[PDB]
Order: sequence, then C-alpha cells, then structure tokens
Amino acid sequence: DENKQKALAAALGQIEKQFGKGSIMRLGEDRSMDVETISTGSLSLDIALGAGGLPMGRIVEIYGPESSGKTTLTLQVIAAAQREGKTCAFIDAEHALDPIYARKLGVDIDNLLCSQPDTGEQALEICDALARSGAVDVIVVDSVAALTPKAEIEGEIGDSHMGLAARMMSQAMRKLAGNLKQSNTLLIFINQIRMKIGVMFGNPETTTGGNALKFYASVRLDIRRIGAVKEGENVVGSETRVKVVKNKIAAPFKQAEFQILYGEGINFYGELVDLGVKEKLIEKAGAWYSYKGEKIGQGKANATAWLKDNPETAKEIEKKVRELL
DNA sequence: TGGTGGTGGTGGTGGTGGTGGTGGTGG
Ligand SMILES: Nc1ncnc2c1ncn2[C@@H]1O[C@H](COP(=O)(O)OP(=O)(O)OP(O)(O)=S)[C@@H](O)[C@H]1O
Ligand SMILES: [Mg+2]
Repeated sequence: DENKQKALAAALGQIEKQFGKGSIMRLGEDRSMDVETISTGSLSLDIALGAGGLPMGRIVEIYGPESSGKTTLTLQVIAAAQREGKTCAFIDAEHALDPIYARKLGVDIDNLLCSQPDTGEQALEICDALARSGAVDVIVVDSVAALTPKAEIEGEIGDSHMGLAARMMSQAMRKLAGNLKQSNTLLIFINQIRMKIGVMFGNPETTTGGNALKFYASVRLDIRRIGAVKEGENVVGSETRVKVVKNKIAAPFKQAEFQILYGEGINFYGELVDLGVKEKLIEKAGAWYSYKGEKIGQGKANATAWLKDNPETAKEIEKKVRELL
C-alpha cells in the first residue's frame, strides 16, 4: 500500500543522495545495460556468436596451440575497428609482432597504439591507465603466458614462485571489470595451452594463469588448424575451426570454419559462397555451381573468383543471406 | 551623661583495548 511506496521512496532518495545519481534504478529503463557488438570479420563466426559480433565493455578470451592463427584474427578485429572510426591499442607482451604483416592485413599503423612491456604488472597498469581515460576503444594483450611477475624476473632460473601469476590475474580482473564497462571498451586476452599431469580421466589440456580469467569472461573461443589449402603443389593457406566454448549473450556451443590465406587473411568471399550454397540461395548441379539458371563455376575456387570478379551479384547474395540469418 | 563599624580566596587528578587469509604447474 502507500506505506511500501513511501518506504521505497525514502530508501532510494537516501541511497542516491549518498552515492550519487544513477546508483539504483529499474532494469527496463536503464540503457547502459544493453548489449552491443562489432564484427569479427568472418560471417560464420559472426553468426555462431548469435548476437552478431563480440560484446563491448566485456572481456573476451582466445586460445589454441602454436600456429593456430590467434594474432591474425585479433588483427582482423582491430582492423575492422579502425575502419569504422575507433581508436585501438595492442600490447605485445611476447615481443613478436611484425609491423609489415599488420599493414598487409589492413591495420593503419599511423593510429594503432603499441607497447612492449617488461613485467606483467607494467602491462596491466598500462591496460588500466588506457581504459580509465575513455580514449582507447579496443585493447589486446598478445599472450597471458608471458606476463611475468617482477619477483621472478629478478630471481634465479630455479626459484619457484608458486601461484604468483594467479594472484596477479585475480587482482587484475577485480580492478578492470568496472572501468571496462564504464568506458565501453573491449579487452581481448590471448592464451596458450599446457597439458596437465595426474589426470585420471578426461582431457589434460589447460590454459595458463589460474582460474580467475575463466569466470570473468563473456566469450571464449577455441581455434584450431585442420588442413592445408593448396595451389597445385604449392601450399597457400590453412583451414581452421572454431568453437564458442563459452558464451553469455547467446546460446553457446556453435561452430565456424573458414580459410586463412597468407595474404589478406580471412577469405570473406569463400565463406559467403559456402553460406549461399548451404542456405540454398546459390544454385548447384554436380560439380558445377550456378546462379539464377546461369552456370557460375565448376569448382569452389573458380566460383569464388567469379564472385570476386562480380561485385554486382555479390552484394545481392550477401544482403540476402545476412537478412535471412 | 552617651557608643562606633566589617576584611579577603586557594590548588588539579588518571589511561584504555586488537583485527583478518591469498594463489597451482608441467609431459
Ligand atoms: N608475416 C607472415 N607472413 C606470412 N605468413 C604468416 C605471417 N605471420 C604468420 N603467418 C602464418 O599464419 C599462421 C600463424 O598465425 P599466427 O598469427 O602466428 O597465430 P599463432 O597461433 O599465435 O602462432 P604463434 O604466435 O607463432 S604461437 C601460420 O600459418 C603462419 O605461417
Ligand atoms: Mg601470435
């Protein structure tokens, strides 16, 4: 009755007096709580994510074995970010970026902030400082397996430092979660894989840096290499596979496959033809691919060349599949 | 055969009671 209304009013008034405006409000009328996303550059993955892109303000996680293609996909993301007009930062903790290849993929070197730190504490301080400013929209840490605590860099090569990196990461998560969301900035951790001894059942694969990062993420993705793409005998690229092993903004466990060629990277148009054929928009007959009663190409490669050479029909195919899916 | 009329402050004593746990790594 009226008593409850008065009690709620007084409580909310006191709260918002003590801690400021916006502290307590109904959920439906708050626009800060909405989810928004940006593209990963691959249609298959951007549909597997469900919401069409990676979430802004959150923490994403990517890991795989050696030569799986992590930095490549992250550079594609950063590329799409600038192309829409958004600043970016790239923290290379492993000291292994090569500016040229980045230029090849599409990132504007004149605008991509960069840093090669020497200790994990310095890296995460830089992350906090950049995020808190409201000036950097995308941040990337090249490998969480290289963020060494201070005490171990100055120690001997046999000094055990049990569990220090886990403590570092657990503190860092607590600190960042709030500022990332306040500023609307996306942070991507990239991780490696180490096997575990003593497992009696199940897989032995694990990632580095403790259990903290797993709880705090909204998205986690596997990435694996599954085959080679050949031109004649000459190897030209790699075939991949991805699983959304964790999700918090859409139904999880879907997949995505695509080609990485050593040139531009993600073969957008191969993916588009595959989607068109799968959703039955592009016609096919035996080994011959067709379109609206006209024969397109007698193979994947030639058909893709056809699509690339034919901007007029490619955009129709695109928008149709996009709107359908 | 007959009584008058009030002055002026001085010096401090004594101590109580502690609260709380972080973080795995390598075939
Ligand atoms: N500058 C380059 N030029 C040509 N091919 C490259 C170049 N850099 C990477 N590649 C290829 O892309 C694949 C490796 O992708 P990466 O970006 O290194 O992802 P990664 O899984 O982190 O591998 P790491 O960092 O060496 S463990 C390999 O097929 C490389 O041959
Ligand atoms: Mg890399």
